[PDB]
Amino acid sequence: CFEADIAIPSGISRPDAAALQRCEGRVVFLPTIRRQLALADVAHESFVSGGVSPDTLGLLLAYRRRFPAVITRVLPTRIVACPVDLGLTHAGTVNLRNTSPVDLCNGDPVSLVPPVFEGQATDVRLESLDLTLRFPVPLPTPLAREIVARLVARGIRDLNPRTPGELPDLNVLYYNGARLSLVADVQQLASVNTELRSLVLNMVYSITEGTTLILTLIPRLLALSAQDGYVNALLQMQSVTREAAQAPMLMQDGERRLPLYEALVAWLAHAGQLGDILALAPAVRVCTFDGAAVVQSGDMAPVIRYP
Amino acid sequence: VVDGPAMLTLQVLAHNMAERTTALLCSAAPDAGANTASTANMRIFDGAL
Repeated sequence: CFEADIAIPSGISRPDAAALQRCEGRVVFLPTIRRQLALADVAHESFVSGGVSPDTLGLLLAYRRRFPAVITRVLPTRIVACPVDLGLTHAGTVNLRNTSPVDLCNGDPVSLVPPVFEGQATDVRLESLDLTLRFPVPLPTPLAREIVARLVARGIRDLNPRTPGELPDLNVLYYNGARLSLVADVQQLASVNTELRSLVLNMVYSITEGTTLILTLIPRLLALSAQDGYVNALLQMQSVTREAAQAPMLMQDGERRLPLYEALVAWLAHAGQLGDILALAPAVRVCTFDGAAVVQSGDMAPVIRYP
Repeated sequence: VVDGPAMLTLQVLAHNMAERTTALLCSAAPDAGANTASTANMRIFDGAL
């Protein structure tokens, strides 16, 4: 585990000692690797920057440059945390707590998302030690990648107004059913802006010279549309692909460079990496020993290493 | 019972007339709504004079 401890610094509200008991299996973001550390850098008051608190995109950027840690065992003197970034060498598969409305799967990669849900705030309050605690919500990673694209684009609509007030909310989610509504309260600009720029600048490099030949086959896409099932379902209705349909540009130097093969490389370099440069890295994977295929809300799932 | 000045006013035959009849054949396809890949080769002929 390469054991790391966090002590109980000063005093105890006597029911709130039991509040630390039911947080077993949650995640602490501690911005270090320590053998002992105070509880002051733990809470959300440390997540608050100079003067201002981060938004749910800034908390992504706040959870960027800190280190997650697993609650292992809860003492009245200390709390032993295992440093996820290094000390994931656990054949004992140190256990986590699922605090999420989604019943997951077996075999999901699990990445951490700030509490942004309408009813799972994960707000526990300490008044003897005046601190506020937001636990991250562990979620499956495609469902995690369906969230971060919404919240930045919702902040993309925070730059430009123009349109009438009835906008698509980006606030109805879909997992097999299960209509989810999240919170849209505040959108800090710099958390939107720096997230928007890497969405711009990576999509710059992901276009290359041999990429341009693929753009010719855009009318070839709709030729498969009215003659099969798979393509017509692949072609989305709310897509620009159905909108843009309504050429080599020769410039041929040398022609032994494999121009089409080189196109799919650098496209995958930056447009292939769009979930992980915006959000947190997944290192938690669902692995139950008993053959249980799903893990209930509130359960203690065994946790294995990087996916 | 048709008298004189009725068929006397058949004088107006010089203005409009018709020469002969002609079979019109202009076929069709299935609609937007049934036109699929197998039905794209389908034609339906319609004849009329």
